[PDB]
Amino acid sequence: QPAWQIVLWAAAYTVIVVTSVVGNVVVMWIILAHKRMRTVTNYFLVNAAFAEASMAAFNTVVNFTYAVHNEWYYGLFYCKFHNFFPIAAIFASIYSMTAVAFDRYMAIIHPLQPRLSLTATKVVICVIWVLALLLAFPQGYYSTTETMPSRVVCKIEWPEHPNKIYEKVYHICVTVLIYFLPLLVIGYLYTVVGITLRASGIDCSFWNESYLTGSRDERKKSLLSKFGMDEGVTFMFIGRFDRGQKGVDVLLKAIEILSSKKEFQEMRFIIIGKGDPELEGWARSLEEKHGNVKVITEMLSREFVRELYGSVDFVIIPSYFEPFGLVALEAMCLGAIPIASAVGGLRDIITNETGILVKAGDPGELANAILKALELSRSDLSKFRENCKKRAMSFSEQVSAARKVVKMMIVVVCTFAICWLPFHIFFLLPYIQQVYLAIMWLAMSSTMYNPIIYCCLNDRFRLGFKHAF
Ligand SMILES: COc1ccccc1CN[C@H]1CCCN[C@H]1c1ccccc1
Repeated sequence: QPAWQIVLWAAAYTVIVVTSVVGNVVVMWIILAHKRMRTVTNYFLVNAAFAEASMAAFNTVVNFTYAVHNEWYYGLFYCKFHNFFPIAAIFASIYSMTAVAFDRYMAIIHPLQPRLSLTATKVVICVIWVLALLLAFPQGYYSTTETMPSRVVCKIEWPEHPNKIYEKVYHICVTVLIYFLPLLVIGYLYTVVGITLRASGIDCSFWNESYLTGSRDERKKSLLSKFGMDEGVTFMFIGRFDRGQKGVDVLLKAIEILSSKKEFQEMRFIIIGKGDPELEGWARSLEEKHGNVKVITEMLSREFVRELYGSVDFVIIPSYFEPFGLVALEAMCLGAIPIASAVGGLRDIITNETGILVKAGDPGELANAILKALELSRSDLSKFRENCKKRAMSFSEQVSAARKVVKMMIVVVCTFAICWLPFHIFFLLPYIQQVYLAIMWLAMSSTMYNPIIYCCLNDRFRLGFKHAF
């Protein structure tokens, strides 16, 4: 009632309206007016910016004036729209955000499967609006004006079941539809995406040949000399010794296959890891049987492992199961040429020009690939390693870009959950008007935040905001 409190709240609500409409209109201009930005995700973001700007301009003002002044001035039609639009707007924006999380989950988890096209995005947006308006419809249908003694009032006359069941059913249905369900769906999608991205995911500032000394030839000769071997084509395995997973058993079977051939004299093997005692005794058994095989079961520093990746000719990764194949990125960044099973992330990282791929679990195919690598070592291998280094670096810039965007969207959804929790708890409480003023300001402030999040956490949006201003 104090006029300053009223001027305070008038200034705050006007700040919400101007920041939300300016920022969201700027976002729609940024995505639509610039050709490169017309992606599927950005179309859904335009829908959310359209809904948030619309609800700000058409509802924040009247919610403030009618809340403080306790008098309806805008007629029956706008009483219905005032109680109707905000549900549909929240539905359109939050389910546009669900479309964004779903699109990233598709692009990351099943890249080969087709995402829907731009015009298909427009159809999905129209379906989003249909479901939004039809969910919001019952409330706008039951709003009405009561002309009365001192004032006109805008009230929702829910059907007169004495237990107030129909009203409570509608409110729980809306809250589930536009808060809990979308937050759970988006939470599963971005949790899957975030775990697989963080685990993907190599420190390129460390796994880098620049910290190695000398030519690769000098390093290979010094390394083999330290193991008691003389120069040869050098293969390395590093990983846990186990059965049915990291494939050291397939490599040992392949080593026994090569051991009877004359080409085996020209090969060197360095098997590194710890695990099954039988695989350890088998690898050690191969180590005493052949002078070109060396086994290291003790733990090594990562600086020494980087020394190995930069000295050996090839790294063998015969995994049965390899979700991420980070060891291949470590070898390729250091110029070792991978010979790996076509499983999991290894199939995604390695290409025809950047490694040698084989069927998982087939030792003869692996030995044949090792013989092919020996024949390839005859010719210069520098461009092959260059293609491997370029591939490992470019794959990491990808994963970094995806982690940056997905972190931004997580901030968007988090802002949504924070802004809407007090509101939904307030209206579902019945089943303190200063508290209503605060909760209403916080709930309707969410419309101004998305343009700020895009400007701060996304370089493309930052360039577009500096272009407009
Ligand atoms: C900003 O305003 C809104 C924002 C989101 C949803 C709904 C509204 C308006 N609806 C409120 C207002 C009074 C009538 N019902 C209420 C209600 C409360 C909770 C679920 C569903 C409805």
